[PDB]
Amino acid sequence: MSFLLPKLTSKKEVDQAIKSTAEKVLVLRFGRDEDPVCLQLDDILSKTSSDLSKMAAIYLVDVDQTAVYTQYFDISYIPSTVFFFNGQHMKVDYGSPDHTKFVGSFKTKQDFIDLIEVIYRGAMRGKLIVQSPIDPK
Repeated sequence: MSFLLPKLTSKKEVDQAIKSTAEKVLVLRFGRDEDPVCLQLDDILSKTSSDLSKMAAIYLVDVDQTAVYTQYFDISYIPSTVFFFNGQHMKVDYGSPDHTKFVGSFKTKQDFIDLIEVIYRGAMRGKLIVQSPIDPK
């Protein structure tokens, strides 16, 4: 049963999601619904959101419609996904120098599910930085 990922449309809405959301990892996908690679990611985000309801809330954000945040996260490539937890911007080690955001899509649906667990636990255990259990794509 497909699920329609919510959408934040303005700076304000994104602020609210960051404050509102609690105890779960806020997943903010900055991109464009139309974009191909974004389409690939959203599918993965769609087919896993349900199974992740317990520890993650996912939203899609248009990079054109919310430039301040796009700028604030220093986003240049799309899709770019940022993770938050109870208001805290979470850092993930993946591999590259930018621990601030995951750039691109995931090889599989399991990757993302895995990454989310690492974040959830690390975050639940009071950490602010965690290591990626996977690889990009």
